[PDB]
Amino acid sequence: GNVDLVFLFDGSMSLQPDEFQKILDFMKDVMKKLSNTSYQFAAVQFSTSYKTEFDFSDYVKWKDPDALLKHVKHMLLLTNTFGAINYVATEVFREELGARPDATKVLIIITDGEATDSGNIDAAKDIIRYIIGIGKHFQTKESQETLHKFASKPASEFVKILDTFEKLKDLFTELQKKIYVI
Ligand SMILES: CC[C@H](C)C(=O)O[C@H]1C[C@@H](C)C=C2C=C[C@H](C)[C@H](CC[C@@H]3C[C@H](CC(=O)NC)N(Cc4ccc(O)c(OC)c4)C(=O)O3)[C@H]21
Ligand SMILES: [Mg+2]
Repeated sequence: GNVDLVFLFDGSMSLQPDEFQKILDFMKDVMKKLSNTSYQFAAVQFSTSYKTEFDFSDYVKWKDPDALLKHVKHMLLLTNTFGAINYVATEVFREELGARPDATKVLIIITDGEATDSGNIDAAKDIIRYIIGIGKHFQTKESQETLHKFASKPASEFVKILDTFEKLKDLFTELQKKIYVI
């Protein structure tokens, strides 16, 4: 059917400029690959605060991933992931901003650290949640486990741990092998 996908991307101060850019490039690559399909996209940057960089109605109107992410500015603050998930669930998946009432709701969280806030994400229960944890902060098994609370079940399928930012390329390769005409 229809899929309404939101990229929720980390803009924290731990990210070097080239690392932030690789996150952007990954999102653009996925959008370009899936252009003119059944998929619709929205992108939200999160750090201490949250900002919708473009919503579903923007994507439908302009279509161009490069133009849609052209004026993103790296926030450079903390990682309030609990707050960001709640933000998306109540402020982005809304019919007024172009969300389709009959689409499947998907959230892709891209982060390089553990959350600096706390709370619950009960508001996002109906949303399918993928988490991609990248880098040094996720070496220990204990740090990886913290991400499980954000992801859909089972974690083994919805949590992806990449050791370097270069590995987003490999993830994109993997995704492309699962594309089919149905
Ligand atoms: C597909 C492998 C790829 C590496 C991956 O995980 O892609 C994820 C994360 C990230 C890399 C980017 C992505 C971009 C677009 C779609 C939403 C990817 C996930 C696709 C899956 C597809 C899939 C539904 C389906 O098979 N459609 C025909 N589901 C539900 C689901 C999830 C896990 C399952 O084991 C499952 O069993 C049938 C069904 C989903 O929730 O989304 C997503
Ligand atoms: Mg960080």
